[PDB]
Amino acid sequence: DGINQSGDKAGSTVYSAKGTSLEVGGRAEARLSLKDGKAQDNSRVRLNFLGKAEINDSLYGVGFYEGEFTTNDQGKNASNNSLDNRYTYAGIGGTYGEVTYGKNDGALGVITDFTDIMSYHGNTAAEKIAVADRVDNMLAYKGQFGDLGVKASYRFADRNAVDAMGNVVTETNAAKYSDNGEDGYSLSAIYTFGDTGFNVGAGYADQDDQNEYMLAASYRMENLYFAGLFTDGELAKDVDYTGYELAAGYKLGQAAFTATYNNAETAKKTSADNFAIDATYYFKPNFRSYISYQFNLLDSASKVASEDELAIGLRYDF
Amino acid sequence: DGINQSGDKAGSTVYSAKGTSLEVGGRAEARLSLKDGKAQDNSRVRLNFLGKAEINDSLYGVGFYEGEFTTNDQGKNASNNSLDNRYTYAGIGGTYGEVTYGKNDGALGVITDFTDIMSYHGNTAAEKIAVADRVDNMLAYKGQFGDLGVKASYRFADRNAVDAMGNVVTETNAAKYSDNGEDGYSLSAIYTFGDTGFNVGAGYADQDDQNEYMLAASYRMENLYFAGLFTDGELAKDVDYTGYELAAGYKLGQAAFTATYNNAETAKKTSADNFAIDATYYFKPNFRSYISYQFNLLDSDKASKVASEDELAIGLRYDF
Amino acid sequence: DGINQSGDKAGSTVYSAKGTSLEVGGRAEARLSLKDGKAQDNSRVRLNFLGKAEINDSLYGVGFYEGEFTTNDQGKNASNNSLDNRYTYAGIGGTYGEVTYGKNDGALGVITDFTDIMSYHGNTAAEKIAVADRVDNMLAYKGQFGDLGVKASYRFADRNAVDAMGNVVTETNAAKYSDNGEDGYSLSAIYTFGDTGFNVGAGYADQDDQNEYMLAASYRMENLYFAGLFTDGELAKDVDYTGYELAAGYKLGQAAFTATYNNAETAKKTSADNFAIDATYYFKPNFRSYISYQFNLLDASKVASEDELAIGLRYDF
Repeated sequence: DGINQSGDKAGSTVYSAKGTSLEVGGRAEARLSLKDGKAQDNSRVRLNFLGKAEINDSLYGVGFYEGEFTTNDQGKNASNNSLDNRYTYAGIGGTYGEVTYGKNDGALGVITDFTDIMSYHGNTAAEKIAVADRVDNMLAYKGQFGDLGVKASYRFADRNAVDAMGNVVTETNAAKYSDNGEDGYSLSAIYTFGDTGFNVGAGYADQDDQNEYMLAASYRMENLYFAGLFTDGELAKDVDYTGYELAAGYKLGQAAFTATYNNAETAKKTSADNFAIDATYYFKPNFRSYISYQFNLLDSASKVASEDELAIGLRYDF
Repeated sequence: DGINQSGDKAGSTVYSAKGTSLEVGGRAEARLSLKDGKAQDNSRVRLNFLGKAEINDSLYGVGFYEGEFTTNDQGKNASNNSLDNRYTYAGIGGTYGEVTYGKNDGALGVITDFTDIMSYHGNTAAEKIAVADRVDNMLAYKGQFGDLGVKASYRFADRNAVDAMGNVVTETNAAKYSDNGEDGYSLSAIYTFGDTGFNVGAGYADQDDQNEYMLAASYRMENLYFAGLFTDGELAKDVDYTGYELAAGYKLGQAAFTATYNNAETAKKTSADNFAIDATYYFKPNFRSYISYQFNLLDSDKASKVASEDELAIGLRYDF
Repeated sequence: DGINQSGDKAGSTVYSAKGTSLEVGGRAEARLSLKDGKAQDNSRVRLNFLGKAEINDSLYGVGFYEGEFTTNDQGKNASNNSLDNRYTYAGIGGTYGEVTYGKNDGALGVITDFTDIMSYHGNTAAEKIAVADRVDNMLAYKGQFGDLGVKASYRFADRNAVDAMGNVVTETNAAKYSDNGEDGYSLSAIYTFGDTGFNVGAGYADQDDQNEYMLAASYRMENLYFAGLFTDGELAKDVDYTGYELAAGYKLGQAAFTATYNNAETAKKTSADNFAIDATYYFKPNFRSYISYQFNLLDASKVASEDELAIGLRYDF
């Protein structure tokens, strides 16, 4: 929402009665991708259901689901069984923040959000490890204390069943329970400096052989926005990752224009090097069109890995 | 909707404010199929979500999703992951019609609608190629100007990633992008002769090695409906297709009765020859029952025993 | 679902006009399972849609869908295509009860509901064969006539297409239609004894080489509840199954406390032996938390005998 143009918007209230509400939201987002003059339909629908029940003025319960649905006809009127259950959680919140269990966001998304401002492109050099991103078996916390926003998460290792040598098997055939070692945590903080338009952010995450930190800053004036983000860590034992993003935005009437630069290195070789620009027209707050171009600055990476991309989108938010 | 009894009904408005509306629709449709005395559960649920944002009095935006959900227990309380994302589109519309991108109908369904009036059977001799039917990677247009309805669609070929010999592979193993050559288009027009009861329609489509035209006409007056449909084309290199449908319908009170004859030939051999009849009772606009029988006129001189079998269907349909 | 805590609650009316209504229901149910100190995310969402069209005072139609959605990331932000279409039916009801076709409950769940009162655990020694449980290609009936509740179902065998030697093949290759022999039926009765707080229940089912009956009784009085359930039958040719279950419940304010003993024997070997206890707190009718512990008394693999702690938070849509 807002400057994070690709993010979900709040849904429509379909039931409300007695501090209890049901909001149905999501989107129908038509997306045409053009690479080497060849089209791919990257359209997606999301459907989401957010229930909130006020328990008292200090406390509320929440439930949330979101699914994403796509097609891949390849030229036939095919049956398309493409579903991703993006979110499945319940939680409790109040004046001291909100805590959930189930698949939900970890702490670093609101840091990557400093530079993730484009309708389609961008966010290519800010890889989030699972516990920092969105993942199940996870306790997720968010709170806002004046000008300070904090998020945190803690993921449990997933239970599995193993034989007497440690091979993973069906429970019926197992000798004992073990786990996959995929416990982890994430933490972030954002400080908004009053009404100045200046925000800073930082965070960290760790999960088995993966770890990272992030630093960001942004400055918002009346119709202009600037931001930078830095990520550094390991994606595996002896696989370094470092990424940098810059973002700029300008708003003119109902239109928003953005540009980003994204550069990442994986194992000390460049893995992303993108300059992208876009334009997004808001007819209404829930109906928009956009056009975006990614200059892919990798070159002879493979031919396919170095191709530029044009994207054209029409987005309706439920 | 309406005379196209198997089609969706408009949904229920659940939200309407600030120039935005949300309609939730779909169906829960219980369907027992009996062939050679043997029962198959053909029940299906649809759920759909239609969003409309009024921009000004001659402009609006739309978003639409429809999913179909079924079971196939085969005698066990099974876990059933059966989903078909039937429609996923967004569009912009207004005085000059509506255009969408994403999986949506092409132009010929409104032509097949002339004879596709039964609750379960019919529509067996009017095959639509993908771009004419419903398919993704497609821009789809529809407009109604007085008594003239027009539709058009254009589908792009799908990009793929290939190796040095053109075999489709993952993007990491690929030498280059290519495409599948599945571009195409469709077009149609329907003229409704105001209150006379007469309608005429035609259309055309073309996609890769397939093409077809359709012609149709109908008469509706005072609870009676008659129609005919002709389709002719090619479904592949060296595979002609010609189909004929006739339809008649009668509405009495809350009941609707229909009959269709459908005859198709594929590569100059009869591939469908069906006479079907049905009765549908509308308890309420969104709750109905029906019974239907298809007399399959194919026989052992032209088709296998299974391909030649008749079908009884019994349904109960609730529309959300 | 009242005392049957793990069951669905009625949904929220999003549309209502002229005796036609649409309810959107379901849950978002966060569930952490801990065994031998190791955690599993058993969280689930349900989404459901119930349409009802009053036709007259004594007649209505219904349509229902429910899906269940889960994740299994295993430590990655995975794409999760996990969907179970639990219910897909339409029906007609009124004075003489309600009849449906499409995937819906058979007759025995209202009997297992005598002791299936826990938030998470319980219902481990009351196996229901498909026709008695929930399955498609089935006609389902329910009706209440004063203090007598009845349910019944009949399942057709599923048609298939076979070659000339009986092997299942695709229709285009087939010689004839056949079926898989999965026809079956179920029946059950519950009698409420007037104003006494006592109910008794019985039912039975049969489907191919599986059959069973169940007997149950319950007492409900003044924030307390007790019940028993017995199940006996066959899960396959020469494969016996016997189960029993005891349950107790106590309600104090917004809190409900339950305990169950469940013991089942499959082919004359103990296959479930569980004592569970829990506590559920209803903050609001549609938001609850719970905690539950299952003492697994089997000691036969180490894994098969492990206890479980569950913690839940449940939002009902």
